[PDB]
Amino acid sequence: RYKRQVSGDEAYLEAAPLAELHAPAGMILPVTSGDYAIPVTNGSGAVGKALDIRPP
Amino acid sequence: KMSPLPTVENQFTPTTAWSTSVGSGIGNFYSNLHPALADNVVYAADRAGLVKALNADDGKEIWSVSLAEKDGWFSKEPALLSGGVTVSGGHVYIGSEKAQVYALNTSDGTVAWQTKVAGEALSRPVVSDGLVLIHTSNGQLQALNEADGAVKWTVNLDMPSLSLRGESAPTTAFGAAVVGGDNGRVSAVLMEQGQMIWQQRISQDRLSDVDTTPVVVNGVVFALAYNGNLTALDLRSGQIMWKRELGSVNDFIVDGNRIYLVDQNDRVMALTIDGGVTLWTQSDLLHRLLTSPVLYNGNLVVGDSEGYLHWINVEDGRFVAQQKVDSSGFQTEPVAADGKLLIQAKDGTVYSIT
Amino acid sequence: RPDINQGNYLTANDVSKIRVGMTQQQVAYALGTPLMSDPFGTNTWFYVFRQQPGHEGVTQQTLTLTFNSSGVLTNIDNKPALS
Amino acid sequence: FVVKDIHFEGLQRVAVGAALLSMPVRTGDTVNDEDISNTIRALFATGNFEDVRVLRDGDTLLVQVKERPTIASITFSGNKSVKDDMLKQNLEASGVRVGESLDRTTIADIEKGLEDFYYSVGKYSASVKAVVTPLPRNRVDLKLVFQEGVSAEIQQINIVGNHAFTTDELISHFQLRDEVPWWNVVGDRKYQKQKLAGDLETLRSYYLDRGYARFNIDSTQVSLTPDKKGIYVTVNITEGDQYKLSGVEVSGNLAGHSAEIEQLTKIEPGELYNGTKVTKMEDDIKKLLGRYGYAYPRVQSMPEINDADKTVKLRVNVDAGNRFYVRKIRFEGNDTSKDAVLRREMRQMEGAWLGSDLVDQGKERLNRLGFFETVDTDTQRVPGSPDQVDVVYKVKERNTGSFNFGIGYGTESGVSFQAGVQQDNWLGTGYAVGINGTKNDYQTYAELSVTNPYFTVDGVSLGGRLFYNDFQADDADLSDYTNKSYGTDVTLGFPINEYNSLRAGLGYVHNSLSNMQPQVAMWRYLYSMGEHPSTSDQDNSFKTDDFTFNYGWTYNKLDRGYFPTDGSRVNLTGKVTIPGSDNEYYKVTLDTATYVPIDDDHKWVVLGRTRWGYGDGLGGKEMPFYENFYAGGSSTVRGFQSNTIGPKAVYFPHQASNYDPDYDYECATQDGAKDLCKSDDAVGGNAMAVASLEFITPTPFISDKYANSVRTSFFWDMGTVWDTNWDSSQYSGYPDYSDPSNIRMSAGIALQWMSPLGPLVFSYAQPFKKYDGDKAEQFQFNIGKT
Amino acid sequence: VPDNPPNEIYATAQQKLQDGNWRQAITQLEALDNRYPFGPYSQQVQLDLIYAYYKNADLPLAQAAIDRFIRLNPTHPNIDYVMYMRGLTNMALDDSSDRDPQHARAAFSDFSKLVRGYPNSQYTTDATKRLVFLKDRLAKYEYSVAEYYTERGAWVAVVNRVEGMLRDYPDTQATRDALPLMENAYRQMQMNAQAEKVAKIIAANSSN
Repeated sequence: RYKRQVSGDEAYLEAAPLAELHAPAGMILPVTSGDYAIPVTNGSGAVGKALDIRPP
Repeated sequence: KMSPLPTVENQFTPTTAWSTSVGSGIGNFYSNLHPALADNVVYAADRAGLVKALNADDGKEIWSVSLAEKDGWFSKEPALLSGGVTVSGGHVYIGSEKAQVYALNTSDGTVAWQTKVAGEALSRPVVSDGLVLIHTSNGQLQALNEADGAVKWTVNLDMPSLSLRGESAPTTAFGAAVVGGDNGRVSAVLMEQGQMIWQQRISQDRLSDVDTTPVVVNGVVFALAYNGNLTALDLRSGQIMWKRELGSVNDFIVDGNRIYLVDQNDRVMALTIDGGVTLWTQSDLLHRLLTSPVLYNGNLVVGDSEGYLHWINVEDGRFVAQQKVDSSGFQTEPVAADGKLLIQAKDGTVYSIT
Repeated sequence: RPDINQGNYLTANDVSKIRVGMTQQQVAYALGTPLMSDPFGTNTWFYVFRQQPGHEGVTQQTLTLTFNSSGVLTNIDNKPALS
Repeated sequence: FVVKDIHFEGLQRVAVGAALLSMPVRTGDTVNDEDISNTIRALFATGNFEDVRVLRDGDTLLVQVKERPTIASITFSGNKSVKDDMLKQNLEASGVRVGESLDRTTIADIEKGLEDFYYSVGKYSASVKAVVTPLPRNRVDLKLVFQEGVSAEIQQINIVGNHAFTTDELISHFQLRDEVPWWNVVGDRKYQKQKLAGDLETLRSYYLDRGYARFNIDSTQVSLTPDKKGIYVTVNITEGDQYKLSGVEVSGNLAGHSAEIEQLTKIEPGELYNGTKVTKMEDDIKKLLGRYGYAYPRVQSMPEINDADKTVKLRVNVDAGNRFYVRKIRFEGNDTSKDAVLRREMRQMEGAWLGSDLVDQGKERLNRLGFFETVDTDTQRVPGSPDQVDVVYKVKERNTGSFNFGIGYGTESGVSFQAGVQQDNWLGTGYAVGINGTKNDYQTYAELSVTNPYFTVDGVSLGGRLFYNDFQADDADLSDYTNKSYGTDVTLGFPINEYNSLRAGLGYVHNSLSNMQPQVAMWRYLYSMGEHPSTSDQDNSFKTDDFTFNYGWTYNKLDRGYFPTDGSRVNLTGKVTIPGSDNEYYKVTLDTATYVPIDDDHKWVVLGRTRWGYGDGLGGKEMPFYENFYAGGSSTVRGFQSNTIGPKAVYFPHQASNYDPDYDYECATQDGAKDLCKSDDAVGGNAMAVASLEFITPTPFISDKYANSVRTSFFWDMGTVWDTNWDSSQYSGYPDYSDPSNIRMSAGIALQWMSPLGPLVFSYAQPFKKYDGDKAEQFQFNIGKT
Repeated sequence: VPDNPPNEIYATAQQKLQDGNWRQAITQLEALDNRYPFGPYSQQVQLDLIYAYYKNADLPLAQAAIDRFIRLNPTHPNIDYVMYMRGLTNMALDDSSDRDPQHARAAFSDFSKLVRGYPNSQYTTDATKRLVFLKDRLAKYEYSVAEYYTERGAWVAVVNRVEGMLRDYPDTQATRDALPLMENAYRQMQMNAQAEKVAKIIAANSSN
């Protein structure tokens, strides 16, 4: 409840980037699944408070 | 809410010939137990197990006997008499919530016979064809031998999950018992061994219909159901002839070519027997929890929750008399035969009415 | 604490019904689905039967089944305990 | 039919795009009537429309429609017994809420629904009528008109066909009720199918346990007065006569463990049939087959009746199922309580074979926490797998923050207030934090506590306590002194047996003794501490700081926490000073309770209570007097005034603080006191022994219909207290308070039951053996927590 | 709310939204949307209602506004906004890691749909970042369960989950942290031959 009033406010975050895991020789990493996979959407828009979330 | 107490200028003025008291009576328990008149003597009782015979003019006590079994001076268990009272053939028939039916001698109040039945003998025992018909809280229609009270035969009507506090005492005609059912159905059965003739349904969350006492004239059975229709069934087939969307669980009288019944919500009315056409209607005693109506000296008499007796004119539905007779209240049915108008307040107090 | 139970139940008899040269479906039919395989390169049915009642320690047999390129039993490795 | 264009009519809220998206038929398609019917009932299936018509214009395909009316208001009228917002809360869940629309076919269903709710809470005369008022722009305001009416009550519970037992004594064990005394808390007289359902089973087991194997419930009628205010329950039965257990016969796909099951089903022939032992077998077998991996072993048992011998042969059909494996144990609904806090109460393991019961144990152990309103299990087969499954627990989280206020009354401490602020799931971590207080005649206690039930993964708890206790000895019917104390405790409590549990902790305490009326025994201890104050001036003050190692063993094997009739409880608590403390002592307390039933019905019970206390100084000092033991009172040795048993004070002649006549003093020089004074008020001792032999019996005059809610007890109590540092040699003229042979005794009656006010317990006792100075208090009572 | 004409009420609600006082804006808009549900610019109001709900932290009311808006208007120009807000609304409920991750998943869904459908949107770049967060978050949720079961004694349960993580969230920091628990889990069941490989997967890659 009270915690949501902080999120509904404006608080932002910058967390662990995504680094692909290497595969040793004589084996392989498991399969992609692809469910949670984020495409590389190009360009820069404002983010975290810089972005105007007012309704157009 | 509850409708108030109608204010009515009453000429005539009724009275009380006498009033005798039985021990505590039915209490606040919904019960059928009511007085019984036969040969200038009055048989009444209470839930506790006490039966009394009374002179029908003095209200004086011929005999009195308790049917509650006691183990010593200290222990006494209520007999819970709930169905009755009925007198015919010099016997007094009463049904127990302990699933026992007692037959008492009219002479000394002695138990002629006692019999275990299929369950709570709530219904008014009806005597005919040399048998006593019991309608038990399990939808069991049993017939005890009038002589020794042996279970000659048993019919089983199906019972809904939810039921109103039964039951339906049957009417016997041409060797067949016509009974209403908690199912919502009128069932006719042969008196000999309980052969199933026909079974007609007149029913229409929890919307259901318990029946209770049908009446037959000239090959037409008449039956009434909870929030279900009133119906004139053909006595031979049990085929519905004419309907009427209105219900009740207290008895109704058939007289002349009219009908009067006490509605779900305690409306007194007058219907035509041929088509159920409404004549007069009295909504002034709404939700006062009226008792079964009776026909007394051309007037309709009904008791109510606050112990008021209401006398209404059968021609236009106008009241003709009003009366306070007991504080305990009136719930069970009046008995109006032999010119004697008996009734029983919940506290077991019987009342002769002139 | 409560008894720790882990892996596949192995009836020691169900281990008899399996012999080299079976497809994965027969072993699967006769031993049920393996709780774990090898997710790294090879493919191997791991049937661990581990059970541990409190203050009695672990009893564990490891039934390791190695299938070839074509999903057919080539090696049947049974360790009925540990030390 | 070539469709070159699609055209709309009647669209208002629903834009063109949504409709156009919804349709199978599209522009440029060749259409038959089939494709139009599909389109129509496709448009109808979007929940947006009331009536729809898809017709053919010259070339165009015209979709005509009228949208559902948009709810703008939901008003409530006549709902006395339900909050508008809560009633709204149910409604938004079911489907109807502002902003959305009204299916004009469902108003009846709304009505019946709410009406159904009201039926399911007692008011069978309840009538909910929905009035729907139109507004412009296809808007609507729906007003729900409530006529609640009176709630019904059970005018009678009745049983027919019972000859071996009285009806009332059977109803005595029921949940549903027909009588509810003003002074008893026997239960309400409201009706719910679940209670009845339970009552049927209780009624069943009652007979099945006593050998009535052919016992049957023929039917159960629920009658209801026409006025809708009265309810009648009739349960019809058939009691077949009794039966001896002949033997057990096992048959089924036993999975080959028939060698073991014979051991589970061994029986002594000629043992009266018993329906619980049967169930025990049924679950024992089911447990065994569960131990061997099978998730859902089935065991059914039917009695083969042999009328000749009147001995039943128990026919058991076993049906061991398949094995399954839990791929996942999931948790949803825990929006504040961390996953690890739910997952610890599991008895089913992830990545292991399935135990149907172990999945239910986790459900119950999730219920016991009181962290969640409702908690339900769902066992889902993994897609494309013949034996793999995900067990999913769905929880509805409950606010666990609590304001609590209690009040009790007892002859031992008069009125007693408890009051506190509590949080048992602090921030959804399983931590319990509380600020709590207690207040009676002779003391005030206030504490702050934080505790972790799982400092170890296996259930070892971590205790933390900060406290303040103000104690006034005079009010406790003792010799006078004042002890204001503060300090802190940390304690580990580890489980070991489900019947046994152990605890051990470190605690620091600070006592500031003051206002002590000089007496011998007390002062004897002061000299041990190196302290020597005035014996004629109670203007004194002593302060200590002590560190202690505390230990405890609790054992609980009572059949029932309430009105126990078998089993035994045993509590051991001990204190010891760890070097550095100003004091140097140890203390040991042992409580024993033991119930022995002596009839099958467990209504004649023999109790045996004991209380043993011993403490002592170590370094040649003495145990402090404020750690002494006492006896006599409501809860130790009845018949006597609280704490009266034991050594008495021997006061020194002293000048009272503010002396005045009218008030009574003890050995006041200003009343002509020049020498030591014998007294009546107790001081306590360092050695205490109490024991009691109660005899529980049935209450003899209350009707059996509720005569089991009240427990009678006939007791014989014994007690003794003494002082091992007492010098009989120096004080010849005074009694020997080192002698333990002085046994105090009493005999009396006690009644116990549950009132609207709370837990009651009375006791009327006569002390037939009392030693000089002992004070009697024959009539004792207790209301609530004290 | 007064019965004044909507043109002024909108101006009123347009001078309460800027103020930052949301409960004030909500009622004035709600009046307009309840009373006038399909004007020429009545969706322009619904958007503001959604925007007000989100900031007033009445999220269940925001969701039910969004979903209605989408159901009735999926081809409107500004669905990217209305979906981005759906993402935010769930991120708000997520509140972050040890707890029920369904909300984070739903957020993941909403933002994924956003970036798929409208990659040149104004809100895409931030949505990506939020997706990067929610990914590692959802991984960490698995890491926690792995950790508990590692403390518990179940190792099968661990490697199954670490494996699951390697399948679903291989490129997250949580997953890199999880491999040692798998290696251990193998070493505890004496599947050293299998642990040995996990060890290589660790050694042949960064802790970052």
